[PDB]
Order: sequence, then structure tokens, then C-alpha cells
Amino acid sequence: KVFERCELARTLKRLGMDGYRGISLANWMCLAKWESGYNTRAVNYNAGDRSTDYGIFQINSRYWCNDGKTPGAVNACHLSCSALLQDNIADAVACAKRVVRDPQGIRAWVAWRNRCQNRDVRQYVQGCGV
Ligand code: NA
Repeated sequence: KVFERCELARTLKRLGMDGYRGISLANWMCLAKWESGYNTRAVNYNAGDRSTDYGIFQINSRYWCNDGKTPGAVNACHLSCSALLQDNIADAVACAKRVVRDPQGIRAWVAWRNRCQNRDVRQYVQGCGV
């Protein structure tokens, strides 16, 4: 599923993402926009280290979900990576919350630093009613 901007914003708020571990809703929107273009079925294989990024938040298989083919991987979210490709983003959101509970927080995603950090991210939620 490819979410429309405001549809996703309202969904994330309902799932309790606004201010989770100090992260504003607009930052989560900026992250999903740059990681997958708000696409839940996005999959990106990283030839360099044999890991794969899954879903709307492009969660990595080495630490967060299990896909069985990633060497020395752990499954911190206790989820099959398949769960992160569903149209319903409840599991992806629960796993994203787990990722940010680690010391790095939202910085765990390099795209966030490149495209969202220290920027005016209000644009991602303007007019959505959140
Ligand atoms: Na894994």
C-alpha cells in the first residue's frame, strides 16, 4: 500500500507515535517519506552486508526482524520480516517504537540525519488535522 500524506499522519497519531521517546509526528513522517515514499511493500537488499530493509520504515533484518538469510542477525522486534510488508502498519509501528528505544533513537536511520535533522519538517503534517 502507498499511503497518501495526511492519511498516514492521522494513522500514526492514532497508533501513538506523536512524541514517542521525544520524537514528533512530523519527524516520523519525514522518515517514512525518505525511506520508502510511504510504501509498505518497499524492499531493499543491501548487497554489501547481506541484510535487507523492509517496509514503510525500511527496518533492517540484521537487528530487528528475522528473514532467515541474514548472517549473524538478531530479531529484536520478535517478528518475521514478512510482517513489515503488510498494508496494516501496526506491527511496523510496534517495531519502529522498539528501534528508537535504543540509545541512538531516531538517528538509527541515516536518511533521517541527511534529510530531516535540523530542518523545518512542519511541511509533512501541515493541513492533515493532527
Ligand atoms: Na534478523
